[PDB]
Amino acid sequence: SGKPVLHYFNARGRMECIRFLLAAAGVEFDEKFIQSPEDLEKLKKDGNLMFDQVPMVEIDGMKLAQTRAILNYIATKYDLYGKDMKERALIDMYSEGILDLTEMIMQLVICPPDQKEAKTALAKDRTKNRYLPAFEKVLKSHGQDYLVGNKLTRVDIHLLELLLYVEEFDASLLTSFPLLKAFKSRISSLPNVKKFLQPGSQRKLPMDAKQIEEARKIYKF
Amino acid sequence: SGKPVLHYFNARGRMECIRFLLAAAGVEFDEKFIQSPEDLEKLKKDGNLMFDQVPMVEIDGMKLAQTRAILNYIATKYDLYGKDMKERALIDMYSEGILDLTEMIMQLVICPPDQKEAKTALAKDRTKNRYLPAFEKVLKSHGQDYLVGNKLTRVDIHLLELLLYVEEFDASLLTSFPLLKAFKSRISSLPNVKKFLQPGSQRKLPMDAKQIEEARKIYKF
Ligand SMILES: N[C@@H](CCC(=O)N[C@@H](CS(=O)(=O)O)C(=O)NCC(=O)O)C(=O)O
Ligand SMILES: N[C@@H](CCC(=O)N[C@@H](CS(=O)(=O)O)C(=O)NCC(=O)O)C(=O)O
Repeated sequence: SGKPVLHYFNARGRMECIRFLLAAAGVEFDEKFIQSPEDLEKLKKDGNLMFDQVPMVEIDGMKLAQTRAILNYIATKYDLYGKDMKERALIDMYSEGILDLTEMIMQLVICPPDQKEAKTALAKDRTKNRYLPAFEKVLKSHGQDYLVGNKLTRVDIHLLELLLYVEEFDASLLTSFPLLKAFKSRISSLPNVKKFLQPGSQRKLPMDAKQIEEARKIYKF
Repeated sequence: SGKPVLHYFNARGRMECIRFLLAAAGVEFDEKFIQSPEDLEKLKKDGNLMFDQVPMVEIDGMKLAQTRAILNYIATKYDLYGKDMKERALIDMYSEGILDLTEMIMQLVICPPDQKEAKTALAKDRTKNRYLPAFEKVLKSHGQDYLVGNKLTRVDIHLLELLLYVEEFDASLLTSFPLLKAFKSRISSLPNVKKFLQPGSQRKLPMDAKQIEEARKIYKF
């Protein structure tokens, strides 16, 4: 088989979505966590990071970097990418929106303190007035269990991850989205997913004051 | 046939890559430029923007938003997406790097003036020490005319666009990349491309002081 190797920080960051997808597909993976700048420098010095950056995943003889490129490969490989062109268009559109909101939430735990209140307010507004209504719309338009093609695809996993982050952010934001709540529960019950959600998995925890200061300098000046 | 409708600002922004790809595929398109905030508000109020944002392209009965989702659909549809999974992995990896550098360059014409010198310096360093060497590497590894699969794909177009932007930024940065220069000339000579590069096409010009202040407020508060 050959167990994929994921190179990234001991953190969610951009690698988390990939971890989720792989776990969802029931594919066991090995991780090589960069603990120090020296490690990152070693990685780069090894010439396997196309743009001297991570995520980077070794799979099928390739040293694939670029989050989306990685997700994209895994999705097709395990058949979590729908059944055709139009389905993929929807999948892509939904996924991109998910990523955007994700980053938006991340920014919150990074923005210059004196400006937090406002940013939080915007992220919440956007969350409940722009994003959630959209996914709820999709779910409502067809009444089916999956977002696209009435079959499990990567976006279902992507949507789940985001909802979990929204729940950590502020759980009251999800209470006016019944279909999304039901969806969340459904996807969370999928064996592979349930397992990933269980403790002792490679699922990373949210960034903390100590494991945050390091990554700033470690970035590699 | 049905000519695709592209909704965006009378500017490059995120829509430019899509314009390039379509032109490259020889697909004529119609554009609906948002000139004022009222126009943007009308667009949103019309309920055809999934996340109340543009790019948004009407094609094949879909109101497809999200740059990458759009590019992705067009690439597969016109066969500018390679021949398989591994090819697509390379295509994706390369494309993402191209986008990153692109944004980096954009930021330059947006960053708070007092900080420009430094940012410019970083972008130049990255351009010549991280990005160009990478593409030059690819070209060097196989000696072929195209980046991937020895056949025209979306990345070739993507690479061209970026090189043109690099040339506008600082043309001396490309002189130490012979294969890239030869590549640039080659892709620019492709009929559809040559046409797009010719005046009177839908190719947008670089943002200017007047057509920049508007887009800030127009963003839609
Ligand atoms: N577009 C890339 C972005 C990767 C990226 O930004 N990598 C950063 C770290 S992080 O932002 O993801 O945390 C990096 O390795 N930078 C190191 C360097 O530039 O020296 C992707 O999505 O894969
Ligand atoms: N991830 C989206 C980003 C789209 C986006 O940011 N759209 C902005 C304008 S721009 O940044 O591309 O210029 C927008 O329409 N914002 C309007 C609003 O949010 O009200 C994509 O790539 O399609």
